[PDB]
Amino acid sequence: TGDRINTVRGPITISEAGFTLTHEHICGSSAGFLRAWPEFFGSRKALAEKAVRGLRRARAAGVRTIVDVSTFDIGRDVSLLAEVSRAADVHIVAATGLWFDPPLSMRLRSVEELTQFFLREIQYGIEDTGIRAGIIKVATTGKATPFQELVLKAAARASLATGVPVTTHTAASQRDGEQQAAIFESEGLSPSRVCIGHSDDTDDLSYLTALAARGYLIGLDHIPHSAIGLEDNASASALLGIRSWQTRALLIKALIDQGYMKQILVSNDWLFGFSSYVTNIMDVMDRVNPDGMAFIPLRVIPFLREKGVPQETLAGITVTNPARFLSPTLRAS
Amino acid sequence: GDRINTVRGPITISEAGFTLTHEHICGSSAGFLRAWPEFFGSRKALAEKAVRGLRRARAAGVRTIVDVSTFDIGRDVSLLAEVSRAADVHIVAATGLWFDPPLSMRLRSVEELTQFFLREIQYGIEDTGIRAGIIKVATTGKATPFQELVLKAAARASLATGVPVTTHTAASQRDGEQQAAIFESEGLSPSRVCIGHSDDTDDLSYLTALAARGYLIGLDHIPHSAIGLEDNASASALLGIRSWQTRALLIKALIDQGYMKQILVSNDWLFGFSSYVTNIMDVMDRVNPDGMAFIPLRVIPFLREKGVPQETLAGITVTNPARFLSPTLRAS
Ligand SMILES: OCCc1ccccc1
Ligand SMILES: OCCc1ccccc1
Ligand SMILES: OCCc1ccccc1
Ligand code: NA
Ligand code: NA
Repeated sequence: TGDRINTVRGPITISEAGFTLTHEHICGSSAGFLRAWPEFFGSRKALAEKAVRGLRRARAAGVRTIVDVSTFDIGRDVSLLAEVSRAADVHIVAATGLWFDPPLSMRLRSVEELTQFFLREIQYGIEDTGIRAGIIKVATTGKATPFQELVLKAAARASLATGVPVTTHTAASQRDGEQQAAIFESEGLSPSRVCIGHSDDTDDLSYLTALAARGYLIGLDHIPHSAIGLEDNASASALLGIRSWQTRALLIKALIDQGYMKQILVSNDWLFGFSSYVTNIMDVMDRVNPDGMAFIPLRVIPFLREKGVPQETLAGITVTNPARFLSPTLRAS
Repeated sequence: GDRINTVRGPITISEAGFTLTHEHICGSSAGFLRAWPEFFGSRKALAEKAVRGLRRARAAGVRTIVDVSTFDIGRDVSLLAEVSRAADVHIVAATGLWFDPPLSMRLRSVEELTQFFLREIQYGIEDTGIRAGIIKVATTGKATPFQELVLKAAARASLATGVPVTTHTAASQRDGEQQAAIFESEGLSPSRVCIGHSDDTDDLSYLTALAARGYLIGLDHIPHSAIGLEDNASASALLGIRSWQTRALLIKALIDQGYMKQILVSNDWLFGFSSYVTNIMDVMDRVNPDGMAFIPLRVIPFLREKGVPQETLAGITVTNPARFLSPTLRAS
């Protein structure tokens, strides 16, 4: 098990991670977008300042590290991550992998080539910065496309060679997690190296627990996502859902109750800029959840405690689980 | 418009000289080159390859090239500026959107896209101050809803700035007709537009009817041929099975029908190409070792041999590009 986690400011020891949000973003965009059209966000400086305010408030609430799951295709700008991390004094773990908007240069690649690209970002550094990714993000939106199966396979190969974990975006509704697990296992990846994300997007407790029993980490990262009260905004309802934050949060207690407290990872899946959706989605979202990344520690944790979840289980979920997941871990020979 | 914007700054119209109007330093994807430069060996190797090729094209008489790589073709203006300076060849950069826009672009309105194109033309690309001198758009058969928005924004940006629009077409499907209709619906003058990849079709009637309306016809795929590589499906699909002589003859055909002033010729070459199968670059380089120098070293002489006069060849390679590139607003 690795003693250090790579962050945008360099390696940190496992104990330095502390309370960690495992699925967040500084900015949800597209490759090259922030640099070619920063004005879409007011300005690069305005976006950085917003991110610094948010990260400082989240830090005030106890968050010590966030995992920015923005891949190349989410328009991840590591320089921006490094700048905000330093200004707000919050650890930020960067990601490699590919989401669902890969451009042609990526979509035409073989599993072997993609493996090399993920390894480059983890081992040598993203772009020419030397900033090394500490996680691999992948995704499916229903049955995987042929390209998506290749990405999952490359992600598994990169994880097996480096020990860095894999985290995913799923259509929880469709039970994407099972197909994802299938692919990963076909590559020999240990389930403990994988977090099946957006799992609170569904009430299927059956699905969730079956994956947990196999060793997978379950990502309940859309807790504050809700279009309740905005049933009239189609784009918003489509993205956020009509289930309440309490409904989603209750899934955490359910999994704990079923005996899988060690496999749960909680997050907000928040961001400070969002260009890969309708214009104005950021504003809508910020009105929905003004606490932003602080929602987890300020609302969710107290809610669960009020529901009977003990202190130690809450601490285990927010500190222990993320540390074990993030610690680079190679499969035993 | 007395000046054309290049990656090294503005040049007078006369300084453009012999110009290739549809080329690329590298055919890629947004952020690709910076994130995975080893795909091309290294950024340095790519730059060096580009400088060698531009120097050879320059030796053959090329003074300027128009790199029609848009944001989504992975245009890296810093690379363009570096190679332009090292080889001493003017390079005109482009704005616009090709056929691989990411979500952040695909979800935008015509109004939003218009401001993005204007940003690139008027103020500068990224934080470099390098201003685009052309707008590139594309369709591959009937336009998608998004492509119609892109074409409309391109026309709006062209009307406000005077910079021309150039396109990628599925020529055999007559895309230029729909493109022209959309452009015309926005009030853009056909003389501000080049319907590209026109040599991909043998339908002279389609080409002369567009010429007749005032559009520029881009015969920019001259050296593209898979003749001899039938066995290579990817190469075949990309380059076609028509010879370079057959395509070059369309230049003569258009001249013979009276449209010499509406012809733009190029090679549609590149030094790196990641937006297709791996190894396509090597295959292409074997097919056409002359690369960008193909037009001046083989096509011009071929046309001359076929009877095209000196003056017409000079007009097509110098005059036409100058007229097209000179920013021109619609009269009031
Ligand atoms: O507008 C400044 C508000 C702010 C102050 C300090 C840290 C986060 C928020
Ligand atoms: O030892 C049990 C402490 C703990 C509880 C919840 C999740 C991880 C660790
Ligand atoms: O008569 C003008 C000379 C000329 C020839 C071909 C194209 C542009 C100009
Ligand atoms: Na590493
Ligand atoms: Na300009």
